[PDB]
Amino acid sequence: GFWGLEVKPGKPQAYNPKNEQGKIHVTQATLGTGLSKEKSVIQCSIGDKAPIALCSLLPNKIECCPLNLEFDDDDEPVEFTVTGDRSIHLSGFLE
Amino acid sequence: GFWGLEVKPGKPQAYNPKNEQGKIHVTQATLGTGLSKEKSVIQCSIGDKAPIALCSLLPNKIECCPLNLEFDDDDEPVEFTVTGDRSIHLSGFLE
Amino acid sequence: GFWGLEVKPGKPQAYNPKNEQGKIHVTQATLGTGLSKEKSVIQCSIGDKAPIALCSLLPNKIECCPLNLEFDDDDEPVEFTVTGDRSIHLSGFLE
Amino acid sequence: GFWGLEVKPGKPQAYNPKNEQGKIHVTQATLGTGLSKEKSVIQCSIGDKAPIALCSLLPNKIECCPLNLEFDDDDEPVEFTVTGDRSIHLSGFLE
Amino acid sequence: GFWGLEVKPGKPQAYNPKNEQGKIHVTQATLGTGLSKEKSVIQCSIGDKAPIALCSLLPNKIECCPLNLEFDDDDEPVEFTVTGDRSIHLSGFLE
Repeated sequence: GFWGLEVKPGKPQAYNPKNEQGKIHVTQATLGTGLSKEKSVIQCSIGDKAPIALCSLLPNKIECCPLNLEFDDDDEPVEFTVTGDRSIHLSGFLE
Repeated sequence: GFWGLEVKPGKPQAYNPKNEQGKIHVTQATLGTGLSKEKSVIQCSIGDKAPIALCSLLPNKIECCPLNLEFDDDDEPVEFTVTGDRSIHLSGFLE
Repeated sequence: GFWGLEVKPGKPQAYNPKNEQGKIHVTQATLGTGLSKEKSVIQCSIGDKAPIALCSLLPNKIECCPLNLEFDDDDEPVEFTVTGDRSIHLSGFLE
Repeated sequence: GFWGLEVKPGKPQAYNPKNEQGKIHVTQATLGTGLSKEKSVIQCSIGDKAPIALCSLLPNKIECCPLNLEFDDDDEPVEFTVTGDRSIHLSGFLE
Repeated sequence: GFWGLEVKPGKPQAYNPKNEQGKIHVTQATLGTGLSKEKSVIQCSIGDKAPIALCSLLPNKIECCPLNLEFDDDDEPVEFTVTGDRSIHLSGFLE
């Protein structure tokens, strides 16, 4: 089952893994539409832990990058932060 | 079993996962023949949900990119949209 | 068990998956030795179907690229076509 | 379950796999914030063995790279060394 | 269990998979330290078969590349050849 999520830039965006039925496999991060040349980073913060940079995407150089991440119900607060002004599309599959 | 699909640009193209016997693993997106330098994106729309950018391919820079996507019979309407004028070949395997 | 195959350019080259004992996992395509700068593409044609571009390799920029392809005995005619004049080494493992 | 670790540069940093409940899958190395252009390498030393370079990251060119590494309780001393002055965020999942 | 091997350049280097307890997963090839700009290739020769190029690494452009290779006890003679003067670190995990 295909899975997708657009994580908007600016204000950091929360995400709830329990919304989906099964485990989320984040296998790709794709840069959204935009005009800024600045490097874009998506950071994942679990609970009160410090954010961990999932990947770095370079506009016009590397606009997509493979990922291998698994999100389940165990980490109750999942909070995605995106640097820059371009959205980052996370794609993958369920279970 | 090898699987392949050429998703044409321009008018967005529907796809029916039930045509194949088993689950489709989309493990690669390869840029088709063409002369345009513009960045090419393939977007996947499931049902009425907003399209999610699967990957971004740069002509003459990144003409192929690994993917890890699984398509099955559960998502009845699967609709592939390709930006640009170059076709995008999706390759992988069944089951 | 390691698996490898050099697919020569020019005249398109047939391949028989039944030669090996188990399923072939094509996990990498590496550009062979050569002097041409042109982009090299390996296309896979199964039966009478149209060729599907497996990957695109750029000399001096991207001379290798990860793949995730599975070839078994079910597809009787497997026919590899390579664009350019550089051979493409397919590497992986069996079963 | 998401896993993350920031490996600081400079003095080499020890890591204890037994802290986590399950096996650690290091599936990505992402360059941390910084201004240096020099290439950054994270080296893994197990026991008394010589360090093995896990990956090389180029600032402003390749700031993230996929990995497939599994760390468990069997290797008691695990010692991460990072070259350069930029931290390297290791991300993945447990078990 | 982490696995690592430094394959030296120059004279081609033999390797014995039976030294390790379990199957070797070669999931990454990282360029070693060096000053040469020439492209570096690691070739795998099994038995009397012709060498198959595992991957091609470009200094200062692509110093690491993901791999998916499995080496076991079945291929008795495994012989790694590295082009160039830079060593290539193979990293992965056992079993």
